[PDB]
Amino acid sequence: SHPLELSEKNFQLNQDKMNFSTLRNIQGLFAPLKLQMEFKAVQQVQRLPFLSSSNLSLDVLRGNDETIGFEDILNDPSQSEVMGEPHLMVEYKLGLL
Amino acid sequence: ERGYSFSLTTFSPSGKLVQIEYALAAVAGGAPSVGIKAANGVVLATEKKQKSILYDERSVHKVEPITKHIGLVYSGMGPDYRVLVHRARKLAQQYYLVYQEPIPTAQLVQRVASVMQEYTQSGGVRPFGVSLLICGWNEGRPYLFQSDPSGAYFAWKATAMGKNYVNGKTFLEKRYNEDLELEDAIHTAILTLKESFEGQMTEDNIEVGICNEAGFRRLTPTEVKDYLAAI
Amino acid sequence: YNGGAVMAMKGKNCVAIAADRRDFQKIFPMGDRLYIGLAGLATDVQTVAQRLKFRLNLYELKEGRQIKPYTLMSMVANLLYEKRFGPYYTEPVIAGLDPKTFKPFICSLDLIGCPMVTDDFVVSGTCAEQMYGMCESLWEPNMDPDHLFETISQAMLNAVMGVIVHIIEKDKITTRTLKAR
Amino acid sequence: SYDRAITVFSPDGHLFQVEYAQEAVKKGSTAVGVRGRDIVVLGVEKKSVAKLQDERTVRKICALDDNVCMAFAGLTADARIVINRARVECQSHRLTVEDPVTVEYITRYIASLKQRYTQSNGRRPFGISALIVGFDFDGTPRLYQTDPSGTYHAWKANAIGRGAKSVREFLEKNYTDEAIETDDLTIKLVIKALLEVVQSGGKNIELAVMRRDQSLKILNPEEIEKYVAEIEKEKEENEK
Amino acid sequence: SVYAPPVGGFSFDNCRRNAVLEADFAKRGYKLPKVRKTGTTIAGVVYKDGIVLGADTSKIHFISPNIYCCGAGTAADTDMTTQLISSNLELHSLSTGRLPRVVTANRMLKQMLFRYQGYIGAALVLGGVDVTGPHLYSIYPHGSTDKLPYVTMGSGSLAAMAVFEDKFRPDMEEEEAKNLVSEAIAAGIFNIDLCVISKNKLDFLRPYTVPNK
Amino acid sequence: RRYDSRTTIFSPEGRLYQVEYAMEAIGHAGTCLGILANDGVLLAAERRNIHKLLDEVFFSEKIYKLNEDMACSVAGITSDANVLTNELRLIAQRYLLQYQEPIPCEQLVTALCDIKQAYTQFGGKRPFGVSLLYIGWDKHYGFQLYQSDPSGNYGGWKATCIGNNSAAAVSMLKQDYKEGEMTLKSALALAIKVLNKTMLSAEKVEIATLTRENGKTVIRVLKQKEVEQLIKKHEEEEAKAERE
Amino acid sequence: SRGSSAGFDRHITIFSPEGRLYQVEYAFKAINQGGLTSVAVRGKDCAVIVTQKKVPDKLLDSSTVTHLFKITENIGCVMTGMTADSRSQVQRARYEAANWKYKYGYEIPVDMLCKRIADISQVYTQNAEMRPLGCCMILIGIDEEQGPQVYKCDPAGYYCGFKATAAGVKQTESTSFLEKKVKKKFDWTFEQTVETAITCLSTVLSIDFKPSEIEVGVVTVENPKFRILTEAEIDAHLVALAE
Repeated sequence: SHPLELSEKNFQLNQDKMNFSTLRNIQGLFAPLKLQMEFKAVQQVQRLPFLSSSNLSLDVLRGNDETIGFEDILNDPSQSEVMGEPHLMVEYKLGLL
Repeated sequence: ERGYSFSLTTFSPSGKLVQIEYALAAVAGGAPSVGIKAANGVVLATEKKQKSILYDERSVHKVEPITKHIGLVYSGMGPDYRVLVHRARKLAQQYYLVYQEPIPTAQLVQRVASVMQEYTQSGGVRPFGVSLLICGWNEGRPYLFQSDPSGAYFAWKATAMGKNYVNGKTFLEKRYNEDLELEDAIHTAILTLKESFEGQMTEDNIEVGICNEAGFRRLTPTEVKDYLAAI
Repeated sequence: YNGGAVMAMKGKNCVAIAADRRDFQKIFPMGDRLYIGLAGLATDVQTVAQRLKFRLNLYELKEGRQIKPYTLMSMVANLLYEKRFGPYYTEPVIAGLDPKTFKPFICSLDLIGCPMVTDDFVVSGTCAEQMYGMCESLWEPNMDPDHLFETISQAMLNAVMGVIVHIIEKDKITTRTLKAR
Repeated sequence: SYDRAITVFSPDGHLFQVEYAQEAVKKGSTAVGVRGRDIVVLGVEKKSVAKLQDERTVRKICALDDNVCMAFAGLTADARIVINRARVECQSHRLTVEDPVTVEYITRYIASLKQRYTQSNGRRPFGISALIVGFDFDGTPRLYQTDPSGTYHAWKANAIGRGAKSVREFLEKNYTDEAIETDDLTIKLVIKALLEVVQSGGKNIELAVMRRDQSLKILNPEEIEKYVAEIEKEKEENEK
Repeated sequence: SVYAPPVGGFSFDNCRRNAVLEADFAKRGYKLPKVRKTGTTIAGVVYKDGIVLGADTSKIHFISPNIYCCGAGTAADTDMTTQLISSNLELHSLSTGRLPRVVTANRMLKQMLFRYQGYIGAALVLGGVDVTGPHLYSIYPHGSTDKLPYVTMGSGSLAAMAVFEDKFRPDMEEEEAKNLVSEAIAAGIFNIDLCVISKNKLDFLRPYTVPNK
Repeated sequence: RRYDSRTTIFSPEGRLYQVEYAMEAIGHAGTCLGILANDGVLLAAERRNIHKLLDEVFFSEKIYKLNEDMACSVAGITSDANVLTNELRLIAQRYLLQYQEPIPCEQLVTALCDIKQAYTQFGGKRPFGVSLLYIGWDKHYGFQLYQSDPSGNYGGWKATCIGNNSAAAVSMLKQDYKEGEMTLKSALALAIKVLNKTMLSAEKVEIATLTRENGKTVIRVLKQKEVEQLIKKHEEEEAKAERE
Repeated sequence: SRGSSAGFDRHITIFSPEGRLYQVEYAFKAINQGGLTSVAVRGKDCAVIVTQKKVPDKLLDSSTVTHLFKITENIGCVMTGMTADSRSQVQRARYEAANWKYKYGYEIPVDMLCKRIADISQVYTQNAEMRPLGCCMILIGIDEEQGPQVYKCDPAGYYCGFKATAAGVKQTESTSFLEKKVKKKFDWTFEQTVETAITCLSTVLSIDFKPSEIEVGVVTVENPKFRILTEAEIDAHLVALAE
C-alpha cells in the first residue's frame, strides 16, 4: 500500500534496535541487557487487555513522559469503535489462539 | 489475622482491603495542607519540609501549576507526586490539542483519579501513597477537589489533610463562612496552618498559591511576609 | 457522478442551511439548533456522519453539557485529519446557534480539515465557483428570517432539481421543500 | 495436601482441583434428558421461586441453534459464558459453510473449550456440566453430556446435578422400548423421573420439547399440570 | 488479528480504493475535492537586537513567547506541525522552568518532518531570540535546515532575494530592518504583516510562567 | 484457612471464598431501592456524603445516565464503579454505531457481567466490589429493572434492594407490593415508607424516575420541594392512621 | 517470578500499619557500609567536592581507587556507598546525558540530570522485580545564568539543591558545622571554599590530613570545566591551613 504504512507500524522497534546497537558499541553488553530486563519487568503489570491501560512506569523508563506525537491525539485507543469478547482477547494474548 | 494484610489483591473475610488503609495511613503522617474555596477565588497553603538554612530556596516546590488555570498541592510522598504532576500536564496538553480549548477542572480530576485507581487492582505493584488538592477557575466559578490513594475524588468547600487534620477541619468548620473574600480566605488559611506548626512561622517555611479569574500563580516570599505581618 | 451543493447563510439572530434534493441524505442534525451538511461520495458521507454521532454522544454523556459549534468544528477537523494519506471525499458545512448565547456560527472545511470561518455566507460542493459572486450580490446584513429564506432560496435555485431549506431560530426550526415554476 | 494447585498430581495419580470443580457441579439443580424415536425432552428442577422476580431471566434451558439445545447444572456465570461462545461458534460456522452444525461437532467444541482451562496454574476450570440434545441432518436424535475436565459421552437417558443417582437408577429400571413409543409417553417418563426428587410436581418443574424439523417448544404450566394429572390418574388406577 | 488491542495514529484503510477511484475519474473526466494551499511570500532578517518576520496578506504562527514561525504549502499541515511543536515546547518549559531555545524547536521540527519522508509538505521560516542571541532558520519538507542571516520563500522569492543581496548590511537598527523587509515583500507581489522580536522586551532571569495565549 | 487466598482455588466442597468475601463488601454501602410500576420505574438512594463543608458541583451522586433510554445506580467501591460506568457507556455506543438501533436493556447487563466474571476467572487480579441496579425501556419488553453482583450474576425483578439493611427492605416490599396494580405515585409513597423504616430529611435521599412521553423517554431527578412534599404527606398520613 | 516474601519489612511493595517502606529505609543504611564521608560546598563563583581516600592494602595500586567521576565536560560527581552500584549509576548518568544532547541540541543542566536520575530511581521502589541501589550522588556544575550548583539524590527518589551538604558515616556533624559556618559568613572566595570543606572534614574526623588521604575536585566560573587537583596543590592548600 502506502510506503509509510510499514514505517509507522514498526517505529518503536527500529528505534530500540538502533539505540541498543549504539549502546552496545559504546559501553558494552551489560547496558542493553539491563534496559531489556527493566522493560520486561515493568511491562507486566497492567489491566486485562480488553480494558484501557496507562503504562505510566514504562513511559517513565522509556522517556515518553514529556513528548506528544501523532499517535497520542489521532484515533484515540481508549474510545475504540470495535472490541472483541473478553475471554477471547485474554486467550489471544497468552498465545492459545 | 495477618494473612490478609500483605497482599493487595486479597479481600478480608469481612470484605476489606487493608493495604489501601495503610497507604492512607502513610498519607496521614505527612506535612499539613489546607485548601479554602471563597467567593471569586481559591487558596492553597502547605508547610515546607526543608526547614534549614543550607537548603536552597528555589530548587524544589510543593505548589505546582498544571495549566494557566489549574494548580496542585499534596500530602504524603514527593517522588510519587512528581510523576503524577508530569502525567497531569501531558493529559491537559492532549485535551487542548484535541478540543482547542482549556481542559475543565473536573475532567482532569477524573483522568488523574482513573490513573490512580489502577495500581490497586493488580499484583506486583503498590498504590501511590499521596493525596492531592486541586484548584481551578472555570466559567466564572471556582473549584476545589481532593483525590485519594484509591482513586476516589470529592468536591469540597474547605478541607485539611496531613498531620493534625481533624483539629484543622474542626477549626475550619468553626471559622468558614459562605460570603468570604480571597484576602480573608488567605488569612484564614494561614491561621489554620498556624494551629499545629510547633515552632516560629516565617515566609521561608510555608508556601501559598491562589487562583482567580486571572489564572493560577504562586505567591512570592515578600507577599507572604506582608500577609504574616498583618496577623 | 454527482456531489451536490451546500450553502449556509447568517442573518439577524438566525441561520439557514440548504442543499439540493432529487439520491441520499446530506443534512444531519447534531443536537438542537446545530446542523452539519456533507457533499461528496455517497458512502463517505454516511460513514463520517455515523462516526461523528458516535463521538458526539460519548462527549455529551461524559461532559454533562451540550456542545458548542466551535468544538464540533474542532472534532470534525480531528476526525478528517486522521485519514491524511487516504482521505474521505467529503466537504462539511456547519451551521447553528450557541446553546447558551444564541449567536450564529457558520464555517466550512476541506477534505482533510482546514477550517474557514466567515460572517456572511459559505459555500461547498463541486460547483463552488459559481454561487460565490451571486451570494455577494444578493446578501446584505441585518436580515429577518423571511427575507433570509427568500435570499438563500434564490441563491440556491437560480444557479444550476429541488432544494430543501432549514431556518434555525431560538424558538422553532422550519423546514421547506421548493421547486422552480 | 496435593490440592492447592491445578496442575499437581497426587502420589496415587489424581488431580484434586478438577474433582473439586466436579463437587461444585454436584450441588446444582437436577436436570434430566431423554431421547426417543422422534422427540427429545429436557427437564430441569426449579430450586426456589421468589414472588417479586421475573422468571423469564432465570431459565436453565437455552437454544444454541435451530437443531440443538442445551441444559446445565452448576455455576451460572460460567454457563452463560459457555453458551455465548457456543452460539457465536454456530453462527460463524453457518456463515462460513451453509451446512447445518452437527451436534457432535458443537459438543466437541464445548469440550475442547472446557479442557483448555485445566492446563495452567493461572486460570481456573469451569464448574458446570451440560446436557446437549438435537437432531442431525438426517433426523437422527442425539444426546451428549460434558464434564468440567473435558470428557464427553453419548447416552440414551441421563441425569446431572443434585440427587442424580436416584434419578439414574429409576431411568435404568424404567427405560424400555415400549416406554418411548409415543411423544406423550416420553414426556410422562421425563416428568415421572423428575418427580422422584421434586417436592411438589408441576409447581417448580420446567420442561422443554423438541420435535423433528420444528423449533424448540417450552411447555406451559397448564400442560405440565395436565400431564401430572394424567400421571396421578393412572397411578390411582394402578393402586388397587 | 481481530483480537489484538487497538492502537492510535494514522490510518491507511482507503489507499487502494482511492487510487482506483482517481484513476477512473481522471480517465472518465470528472473532478474530485482538493486540498487548500497557500503560496504567498514570506521573508525574515536578522538585525542587531532581534528578528523581523514578514508576510503579505494570520500567516505568522505562535510557537513560544520568543519564537515565531511562517509557513508555505498545505495549510492543514503547517497548522498541525506548529501546534504540536508549541505543545511540546510548553511541556519542556514547564519541566525546565526557563524559556526555550531556538535550536530545540529547529531540532524537533526537522526530526518530525524527516520521519514522514516529505509527505507532510510544509516549508517553514523559523526565528527567535534566546540567551545566546537571535537566530534564523529555514526548514524544508524533506527535513533539511539552513542557518542564514536572511531567508525568503514563496512565489516572489527571487524579487525579494534581489533586494536582500542589494541592500543588506549586518547590525542594522529596527526601523530600517522593518523597512527593508517591507520593500523585499512588496517587490515580490508586484497589506503586509510584520512580527518583531526584541531582546530588550524579554526577561531571561525571571522564572517561567504560562502565557495568556 | 488454606483455600481462601486466591480466586482460582476451589474448596473441597466446591466453593470460591474470595468471591464471597468480595460480595461481603456490599453490606457496608448505602441503601439503593428500585420499584417497577405500570407507567414508570423508580430509583431511590441514600446519601452518605453528608457534611457541612461539602460542595455540590455535579448532576447527582450514585445515579448515572448510560444512554438515551437507560440509567443505573451503584453500591460498593466508587473507584471501581467509575470504571464500570465508563465501560457501560462505551458498550452502548459501540452497539448503536454497528447496528443503527439502540441496544436492548438485557444485552448491556450481560455484556458488563461478562467483564465482571473475567476478573474472577483469571488469576493475579481482584474482583470488582460493586453491585448495580438498572432501569430502562425498550421496544421488546417495555419497562425493565435488573440487578447485578460482584460474581457476575444478574436477574430481573419487580422490586429489589441492595446495600445496608437490604433484608428488612426486601421483606417490607414483599409485604406491601401489589403486582400489576401500582402507579408512579404509589411507587413513590412506598419507596418513602420503606426508606424511612430502613434508615428522614430531603437532604439524605435522591430519587430519579423514568417515563415515556410522545414516543420519547424522559429521565428526571426530583427536587427538594417535591421530596419534602412526599415526606410531609407520609408523616401526616402516618399520624392520621395512628390517631385511630 | 520467584514470589514475594510475607512480612511488613521483607518486600519493597508492602506498606506497614504506619505507612512506611522498610526496604527503602534499609537501602538507606547501605550508604554507610563503605565507611567514608564526603562534603560539598558552594562558593560565590566556585563549587568544590572533597572526600577521603582509604587504601588499606600495601599490594593495591592506589591510582585505581577513586570516588570522583566526570559525567560531561562541565559536570562532576562524587559517589558514596556501594562501589559497583556507584559505577553503574555513573554509566547510566552518562547515557542519559547523551540522550538529552541528541534529543535537544544542547548540553543537559545539573538539575535536569538529577531529576532524571531520581525519576529512574522512583520506579525501582514501586515494582516487585527490581531493587534500589545503595548509594547517593552529589553533582556540581556552573550554570550560564545562575552560577554554581550543588545537587543531591538518594535511594528513595528524592532530590534537592543545597548551599552545602554532606553524606556518609558522619553526615550529621558535618551538617551542623556547615550550618554554623553558613549562618556566620557568606561570600567566600575560591580559597575560602576549599578551606571550609577541608576544615569540616578534618574537624568531624579528628585527623590531621596528608595530601595522599583526600581527593578534591573543583569547578569555577573562569574555567567551567571539571577539574581534579593534584598532590602538590593539595599539599599547598594543607600548608595554607597549617600556617
